[PDB]
Amino acid sequence: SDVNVTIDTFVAKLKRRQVQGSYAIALETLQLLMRFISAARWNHVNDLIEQIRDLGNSLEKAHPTAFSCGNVIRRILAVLRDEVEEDTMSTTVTSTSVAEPLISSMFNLLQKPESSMKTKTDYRQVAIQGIKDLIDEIKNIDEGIQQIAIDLIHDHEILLTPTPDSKTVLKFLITARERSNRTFTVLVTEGFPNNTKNAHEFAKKLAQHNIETLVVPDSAVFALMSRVGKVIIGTKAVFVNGGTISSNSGVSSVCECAREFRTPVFAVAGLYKLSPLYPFDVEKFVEFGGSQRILPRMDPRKRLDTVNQITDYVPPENIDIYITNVGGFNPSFIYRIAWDNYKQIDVHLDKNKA
Amino acid sequence: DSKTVLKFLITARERSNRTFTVLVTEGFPNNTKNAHEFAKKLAQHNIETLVVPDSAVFALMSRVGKVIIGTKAVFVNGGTISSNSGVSSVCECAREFRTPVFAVAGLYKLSPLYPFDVEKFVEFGGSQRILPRMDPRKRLDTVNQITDYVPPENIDIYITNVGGFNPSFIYRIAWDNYKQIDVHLDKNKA
Amino acid sequence: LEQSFDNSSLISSVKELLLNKDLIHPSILLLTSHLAHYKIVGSIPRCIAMLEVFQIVIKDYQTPKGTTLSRNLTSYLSHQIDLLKKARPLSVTMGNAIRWLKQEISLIDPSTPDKAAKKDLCEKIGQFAKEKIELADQLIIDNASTQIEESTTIVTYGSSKVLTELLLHNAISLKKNIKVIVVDSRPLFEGRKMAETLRNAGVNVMYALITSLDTIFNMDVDYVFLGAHSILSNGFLYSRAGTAMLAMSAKRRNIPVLVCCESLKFSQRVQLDSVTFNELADPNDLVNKNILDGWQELPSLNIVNILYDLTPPEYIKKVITEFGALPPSSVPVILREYKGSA
Amino acid sequence: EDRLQAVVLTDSYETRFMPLTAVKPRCLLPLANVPLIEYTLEFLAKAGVHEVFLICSSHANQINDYIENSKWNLPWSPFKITTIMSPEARCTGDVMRDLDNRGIITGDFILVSGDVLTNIDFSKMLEFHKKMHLQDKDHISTMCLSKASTYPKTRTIEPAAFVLDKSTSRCIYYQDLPLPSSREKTSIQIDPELLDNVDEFVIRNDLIDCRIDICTSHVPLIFQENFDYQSLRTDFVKGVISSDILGKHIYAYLTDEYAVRVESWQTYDTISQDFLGRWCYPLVLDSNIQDDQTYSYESRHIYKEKDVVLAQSCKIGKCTAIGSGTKIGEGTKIENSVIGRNCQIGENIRIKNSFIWDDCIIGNNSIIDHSLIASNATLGSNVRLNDGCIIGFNVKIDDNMDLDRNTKIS
Amino acid sequence: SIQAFVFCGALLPIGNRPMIEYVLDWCDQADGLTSFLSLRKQQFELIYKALSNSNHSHHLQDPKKINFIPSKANSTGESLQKELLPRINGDFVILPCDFVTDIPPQVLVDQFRNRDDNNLAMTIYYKNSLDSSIDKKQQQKQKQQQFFTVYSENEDSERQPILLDVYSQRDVTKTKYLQIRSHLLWNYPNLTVSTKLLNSFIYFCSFELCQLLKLGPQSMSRQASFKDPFTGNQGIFILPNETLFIRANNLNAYMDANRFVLKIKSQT
Repeated sequence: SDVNVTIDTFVAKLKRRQVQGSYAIALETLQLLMRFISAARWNHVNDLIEQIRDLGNSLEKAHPTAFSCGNVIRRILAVLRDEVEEDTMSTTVTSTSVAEPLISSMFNLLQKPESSMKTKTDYRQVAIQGIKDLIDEIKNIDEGIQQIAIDLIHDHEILLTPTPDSKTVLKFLITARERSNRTFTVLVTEGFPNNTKNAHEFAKKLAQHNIETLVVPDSAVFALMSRVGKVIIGTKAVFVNGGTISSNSGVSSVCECAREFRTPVFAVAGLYKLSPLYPFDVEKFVEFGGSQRILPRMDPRKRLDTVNQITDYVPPENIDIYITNVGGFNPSFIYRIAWDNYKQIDVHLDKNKA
Repeated sequence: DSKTVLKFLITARERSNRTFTVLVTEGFPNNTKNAHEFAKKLAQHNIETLVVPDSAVFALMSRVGKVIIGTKAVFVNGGTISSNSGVSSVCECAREFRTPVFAVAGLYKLSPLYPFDVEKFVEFGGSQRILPRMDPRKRLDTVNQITDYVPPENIDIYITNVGGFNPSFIYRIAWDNYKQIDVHLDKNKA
Repeated sequence: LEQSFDNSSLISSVKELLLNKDLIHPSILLLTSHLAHYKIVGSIPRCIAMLEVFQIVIKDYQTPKGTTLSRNLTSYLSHQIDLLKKARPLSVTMGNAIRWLKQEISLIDPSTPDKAAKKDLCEKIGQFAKEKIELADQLIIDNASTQIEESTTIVTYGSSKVLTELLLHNAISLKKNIKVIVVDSRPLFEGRKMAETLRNAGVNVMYALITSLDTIFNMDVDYVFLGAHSILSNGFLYSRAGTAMLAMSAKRRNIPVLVCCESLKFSQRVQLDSVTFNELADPNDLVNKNILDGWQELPSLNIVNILYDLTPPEYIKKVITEFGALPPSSVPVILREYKGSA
Repeated sequence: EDRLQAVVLTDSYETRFMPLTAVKPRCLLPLANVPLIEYTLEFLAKAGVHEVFLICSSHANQINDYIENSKWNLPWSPFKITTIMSPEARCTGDVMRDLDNRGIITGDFILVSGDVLTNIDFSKMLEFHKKMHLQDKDHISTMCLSKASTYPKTRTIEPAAFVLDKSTSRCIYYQDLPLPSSREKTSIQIDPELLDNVDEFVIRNDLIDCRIDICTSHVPLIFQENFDYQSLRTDFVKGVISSDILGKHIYAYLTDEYAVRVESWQTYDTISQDFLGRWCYPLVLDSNIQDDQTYSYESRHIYKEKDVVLAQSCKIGKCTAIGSGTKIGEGTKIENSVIGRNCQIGENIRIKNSFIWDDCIIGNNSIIDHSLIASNATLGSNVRLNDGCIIGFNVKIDDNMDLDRNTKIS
Repeated sequence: SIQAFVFCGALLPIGNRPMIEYVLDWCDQADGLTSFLSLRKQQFELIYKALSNSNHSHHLQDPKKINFIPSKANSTGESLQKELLPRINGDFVILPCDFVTDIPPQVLVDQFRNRDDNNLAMTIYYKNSLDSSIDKKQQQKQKQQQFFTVYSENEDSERQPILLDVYSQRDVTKTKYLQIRSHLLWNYPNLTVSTKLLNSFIYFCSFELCQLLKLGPQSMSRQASFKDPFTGNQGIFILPNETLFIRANNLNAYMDANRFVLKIKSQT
């Protein structure tokens, strides 16, 4: 149908990088998702999760290493996976409501025995607001960021980020200077040779808001690490270990060099930047780049080999906090926020339930 | 209680016109006689100074990234026999934050002997100035200590009259000044 | 302003001299022109090139009437060193040669008819770099080769200075299998000179950048070897910028790290902090209409470019010199036994 | 602006690949486990086109059934797809004039001759072409080409030398450079009468040819009555600029990055390794679009699908690519070479710089160097190879067969 | 070191200073511009030198040897070869007859400094400047020059651009119509040529008086035909260089020097 070709051009939108960043792909996968909601005839509530789980497997298998689209489809399933059990026990008579949100998850698989009366249409419209409330959360994640980080950071300390390609801290350190009138500086390195496009863009707009800033090269960041005692890292996605999928380049080893000086390592992440999946292989999520902008000569006869990398991964031992919209959290606590948003079935998002 | 850095940080402000501050704790309750004497003369030479208590020195250790320790004597390991009280654990707390730990020592403050027992060189003090009530009937027990010892892993450099040196290099300066016979300084050559 | 390392006055950007009291050698201006406009050296390349112009400039003696040749050249040559100090402050590869040369100015008597002044200086200062450099590098070759097996990998950083010749010996003059990992950094892409050379030599070379450094270590990797600029009296390696990040990581990833070096690259001085004693080099270089312009004239912007940085000696496992191998804490014992003694 | 027409023509290099090509076209041949029809098709899917026009002067029946098994006959593709059958030896340009005698093509449209592979954007090419429209009404076209900077003389078959303008980049003249290993025919000639209104002009060599030109529909009508032109650039771009037609301006275009076209196996040797490396950024192999592949990327350029049986103690070197249905054995060596899907590898074989295609069984102790193998061609024991063995399709090889250089056997 | 040498070949100087004199103290303006000596023919020097040796408190050390035969009586290419064996001291700089400029050679000898590309001769030139209009003279006598115009965008290779051959109007464009050997094209094969390139005759030079002694460059008249042969294999031999700039200088070649001094070169 007409919705079946808009997903195909959205499949075409996720092949050749027609959108980038952890922000804009999540809004555009979700506005496109509402077209599938408004033109679906499920006829059973377990068919509608079947209508969406294949669609994610038409998306995640189509492109794995994008995740702001990949975690919405599980979460918007989870708001309906909640309400299957809502209309289940309210249909029954004896034990209609206990309403405690947590049952012991170890024992639940280990005990197996074997007004809105029905209102079958409501799963559509509660996902129609489920379209809307997700985006309106995403529009102002920074208020929950800024409520806790000026609490967490203080006035007179030099700083450092390895991620200039983070529009969060690009917007956050404006009001971290503006409302809270704390004066400090930020060291800034380049994501050579990829975020150095934006690294020169980053401190220039901070030079407009004049936070004593100066650009360091990538090689020098150890030699000034003894002075700085606080680093913030604007990540791209985050998994269940507390090992996060960061931005493009250079940020993992300096996160390691920060950890060796017993320096606290900060990170910011929206709640929609969470992901209920596990990093089985680090190298199946570390995406590389091109031999073009790392040497442009292109010798065919000498013809050496060279390696680019446009994804860095850090262990959770090298990270300390998660400045989120709902508070700061341990690197090991990440499951409990995630399993309050995701379920154990659609994390193996695949038609073969082997 | 180091007259070296008492004299040194005068000219470290005077000739070299570098501006900075020094945190200063007390050797409670023994060098706190001189700890209040120490920063006062530095307040005369006004190096932004402020006195910290002994309990607070962890809570401000995250800010400071350099510590200097005026020691009393130094042995062959690079483990030095320090001044009176409180200085060993804060030298340990400095080392845990990956903070460089400085020391100053004259060449005559060297010693060719080995610290076999730490406790045969750690001298204690008195039960007088650590609690003055002197109960004979309740009569608890309490411990003073007027010598701290540090391992050479917690130290980094030896600012001496003949240069800065490794914690493990200390033998070669010492054996250029001492001999293997009189280190066992005893009439019984058993 | 809180660290105020921008107001660490280790170098300025002063130029434009005109003075003509001294008879300035024109070719020593070319040496300073070849350094400061675009750096083409390591440290022992300078120690060659500083010596390349010195053999020429002593050949033009120009000794005046009422002055002994011992009396003028201690001013004449030393006035030309300040031309280099405007371009680039010295190294110990600079420093140990020139004070040895000032000994040779002093130990001559008023007896030379200036025809004998060549060969008592020329071959002697030639036998300096024949011994202290060339066959000193020969003893590097046999020592490192027996510590390298076949079918292994080498990780280098920047342009090497002596271990280029070591990698040529094990790939061609011994033909044992070896893979080469050369990584350098913005702005000075001097490691590409090695990347040209060793594949011109025909060996497996994997070029790399320091931002992508982890995935090199995630493969079959060992034997991290390093170039050097000077060794501190503690054991700190004062070398090119970005050396320590692989030196911490490879030591953290439990594979050993060595520093190819020599006794001429030792020093009497000592420190333990990276940003204390260093050199800045013309902050326009980290730009390339560009993306930004105006580190000058704009409020709150600065460009730093660290050249030299210290590495902790606990990261270094083994230090190899021409006399042999040694653990990095045992560096300064050669200062009393060979440097000025051998 | 809108209605991006195009014209795709294969079947000009049947002379080039004659030990192959007897059963399938050049455009059907697998570069990296998948052919090079769709390399162009997805590249003009990037162009945002509406229709294509195929030319199949030979092997016409086995083209459209592959399109029937493609995604392109299924109605969400960027273009509807049309073919034109033809008898053999119907050269370039005469394919145009008969199509021009049909006259479907309207306005601007896309010449893709040969078989191309690139990374260049469609955007900055086209307003540059529209800049020629805003600078000239007597315009012709804009020929986009790359810059083979560090390598002259290794563009294998023909060396092409171009002279063009500094400012307008109007291509002044074309003269084919001779064979560079032939040190004899050492002269070029450019008549300076047509050099009037340029006076600062650039004469180059390293513009590597890819024949990717787009032009208006007027210039094939110009090409129509001039029926004595038989090539694209060997005769026509010379005669349109060698003063015979008066006041006609063809432009070229240079890009700073990758665009290439297959000429021989030596071009097929180089750009396969360039595509297997990251020299084809961003059009990379783990995208897995075409036969919706399952390649997972690993470092040192490893392209493994699923269902890959990797044996013990077999070192896989740099720059390799492995499909499904494959099984390597003990003691073999895989380095710097693609591997076909659904094949078998025996014991102690050193595959090196050799492009083995699908459904191949290699006998033991039979090392292969610089010797690509086509489909269904098994081997025996002790089959030693060397440079240029371009052995073909379904070739049974008995034991102990050592071969010589340029073994074009079938 | 650096040595000067001036060639020679209405005659009344218009711009209140002698024509021949305009390269004497101009090439030695400050300290820096000091060559070793300059040489010149007679050219009735008594009018020229007696005003040129005025206002002296400035150590005007002027030796000047005089010949008569390389002064349009002989081709200055072959005749100069015998005129260098007593004249050699180090590097060479030649000068044309009546050169004028605006930007001093202090930055032009700076171009001679960083020349570690083992060069033998770099040629600092410039094209035509902004002329008047479509002139009331004859047609554009264009010296079609055969060279490499812009800087090399490649590291380590022809880091100053190269003059490859040298021709003009009436020799090839009226006989063989701009033919080029493709063999000489093979070295740095991405060339650019122009038409208004004024041969400034400045020609920084070096120690090829030690190395002109092989046969083939010895038959050179007009002092430019040394890379006009490729001089290689059928490896490559030594390399030339070329440099130019953007704006704000002068020269003269033709009879338009009567009108160069009128509106372009006014001095206040």
